Amino acid sequence: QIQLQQSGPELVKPGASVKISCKASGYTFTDFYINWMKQRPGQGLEWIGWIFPGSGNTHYNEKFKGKATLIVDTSSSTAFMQLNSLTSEDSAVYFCTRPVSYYYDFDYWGQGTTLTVSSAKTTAPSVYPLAPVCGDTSGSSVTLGCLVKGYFPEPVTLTWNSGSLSSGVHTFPAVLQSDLYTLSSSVTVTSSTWPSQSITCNVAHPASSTKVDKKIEPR
Amino acid sequence: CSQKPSDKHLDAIPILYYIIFVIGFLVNIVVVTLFCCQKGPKKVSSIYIFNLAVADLLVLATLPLWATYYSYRYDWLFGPVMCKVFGSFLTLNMFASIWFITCMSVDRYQSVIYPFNPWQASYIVPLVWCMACLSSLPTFYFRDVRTIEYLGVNACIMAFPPEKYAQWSAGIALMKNILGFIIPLIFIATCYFGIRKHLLKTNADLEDNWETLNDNLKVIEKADNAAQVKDALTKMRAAALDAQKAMKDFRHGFDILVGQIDDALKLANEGKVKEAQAAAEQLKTTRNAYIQKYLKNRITRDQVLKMAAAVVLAFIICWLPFHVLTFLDALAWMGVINSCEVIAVIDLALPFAILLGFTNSCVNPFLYCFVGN
Amino acid sequence: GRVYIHPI
Amino acid sequence: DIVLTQSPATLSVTPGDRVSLSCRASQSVSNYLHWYQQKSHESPRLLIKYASQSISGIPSRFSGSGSGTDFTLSINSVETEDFGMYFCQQSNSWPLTFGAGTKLELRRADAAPTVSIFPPSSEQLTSGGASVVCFLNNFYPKDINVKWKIDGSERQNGVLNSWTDQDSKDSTYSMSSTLTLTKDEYERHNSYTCEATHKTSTSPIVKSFNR
Repeated sequence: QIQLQQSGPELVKPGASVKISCKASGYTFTDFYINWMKQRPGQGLEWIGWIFPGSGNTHYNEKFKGKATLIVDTSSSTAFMQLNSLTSEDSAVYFCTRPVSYYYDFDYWGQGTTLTVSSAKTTAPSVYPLAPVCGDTSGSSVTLGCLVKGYFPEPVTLTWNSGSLSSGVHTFPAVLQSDLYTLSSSVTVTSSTWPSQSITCNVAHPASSTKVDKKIEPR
Repeated sequence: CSQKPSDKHLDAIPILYYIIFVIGFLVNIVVVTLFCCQKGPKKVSSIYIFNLAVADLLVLATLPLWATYYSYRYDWLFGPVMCKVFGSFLTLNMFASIWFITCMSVDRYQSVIYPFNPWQASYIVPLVWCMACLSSLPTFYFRDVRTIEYLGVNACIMAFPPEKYAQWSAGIALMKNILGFIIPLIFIATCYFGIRKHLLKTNADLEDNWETLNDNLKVIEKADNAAQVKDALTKMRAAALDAQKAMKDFRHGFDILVGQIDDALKLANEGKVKEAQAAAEQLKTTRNAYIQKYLKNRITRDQVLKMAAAVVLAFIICWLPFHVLTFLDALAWMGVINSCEVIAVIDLALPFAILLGFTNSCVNPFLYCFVGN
Repeated sequence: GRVYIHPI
Repeated sequence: DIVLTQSPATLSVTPGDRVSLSCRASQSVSNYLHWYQQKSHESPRLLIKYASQSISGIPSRFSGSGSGTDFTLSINSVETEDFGMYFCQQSNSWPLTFGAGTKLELRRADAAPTVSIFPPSSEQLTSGGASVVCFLNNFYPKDINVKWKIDGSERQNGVLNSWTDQDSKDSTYSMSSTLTLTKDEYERHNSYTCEATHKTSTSPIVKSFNR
């Protein structure tokens, strides 16, 4: 099949430049128009420009021209989008995509290079148990929690009992705040089980090589 | 000969002069209160519209007076000193109403060559009115009430010395043609011939190119061979190389369009029809972005031209009839025309051809003010 | 023989 | 630039119902309009091209319509899979322009939230910090408002919250809310309250604790 592989998430700091990649495989590279998009988690896309590799000839959207180039390597069969003077406003996803065509069955997207801008450097999390303040005698359900705080960059995966806790679990997404991510997770369990059955939130932040557990103990 | 111009035929003209009066009035009272209420301030183009719309409103002032003369089968009611006045005063405004159109059209031409305060309006505005009088003294002099030979009626007529009536009544009729039509139109028409000349230079005719682009795409879109696809594109390239020659960035739109045809030519020299096809599928979005630009600019060049035309039509449509019959009336006075089927109809027509000259007074307000608001 | 009859 | 105005933004379908999605145009775009689907922020799937032209792979139940200035995407029977974003794109003239998009989400009888509250851990307290968490779990519709209180008084600053996107299993929403205070101020004030505004109760849903 035709495929577009984009270089995976860069860690970037305000004002610095970037060079997001787009390996093109399946089709002969020098023959097809290649676009570049932008997207913000909750919004619709925004077109940046096209380039034709067989020439190198380009055009861009006005908004992006000031702060976005495009460049092509023939031999390697890879496309680049060089951005600069980056700030919180370029905190978005980016796709190289062969556009829709009448005479072809399909259009062909990348898979999205996630770009975050923030001054902070690699920073281990700080896991904190969340046991019910007051141990009320709930008839059927008791909810415990875990709180992974003040870390950078993404991702971090939180489990319960090293995987065996998919029943009643809600991991809430990461949230940037003064250049650090916070994250949480619930878990409802029968009053019969806990605390007799030990329950542990298993955090892991691979950028800091970090792995942590907290058994969620009462008060 | 000397005809009985009175018939059942001129029964119309009393009431039209009223329509022209009341319609020509409201319309021209508006034009005055626009400039009268807020003024230019110091606006040269709007100062000429005034003196015109004023002169127009003085022409149109007297029409219920002349509505009698045609109602009473050429029996003038107002006695021989009143006949001299309104006769001269009519010719005065006519000649002024026309000579301000002369100015307006020369102003509008300069408005187009040098698009950028009133000063010379001090000469041009008086100088017109002044000559409109100096041109109207011959009329004041010879105008008079005479019991007319045939009708048995006391008529308001250009009474020259009987001895050479033919001579005077002709040369006078020629001086209308020259001073009221032949010269004013040299000024008015060659102005149109300046806008046409400077909205062809200040521009390019790229539709000769645009058709090629639009033609050779529908070829590519339903092509069978690589031959045709290479053909279409080699024409679409030359189209864009000229179009390129022709602030605005419009020139980059043709940098992009070359650099989309060259790439698709490159595909078509390989023998890739579907690739070349989909390559010109993108062209269309370049062309569509830039065809659309071209049409908004050419509609601004369009409304300019259509109004510079409507000015010279309104003129010719109202003041050619009167000035032809005057040239025949005049040729007959010299003795070049004899047949009295003609002279019957010249003096049965001039009534209407005249009323038209006054319709122009009713019309200039629509041409010169009402357009734009 | 005639005259100029019309308003102009 | 050619603005592309999608309407509406939200729309509560039921697996079985046909649905129409309005995508109007500030100027003429001809038939050069394309629809899209996107679920988890990932590369979007081309559903329909040139307004009504069918795509190989896409199921029949998707059909496009309109032309020039006003286009619509008639899904002839929505199923569970069909939820997510839908984006319309003009291919007419640079710059290419997208709709702000129409989010499709499942309909269901309403659900008042399950409100848990948590204090700071002993772990976080020696750290030199103190974060009060409160979970609003398994509610519908999406509409919910959160308000923290410290001894009756309201508290806005040092608060940042996260929302789940509609669940797959029950199709409920869930919300979390972290009140992050300096430990200094935390163990000056005694009471801590989590006030929640949902379309079930007229007067809100609340949890509290007192060290």
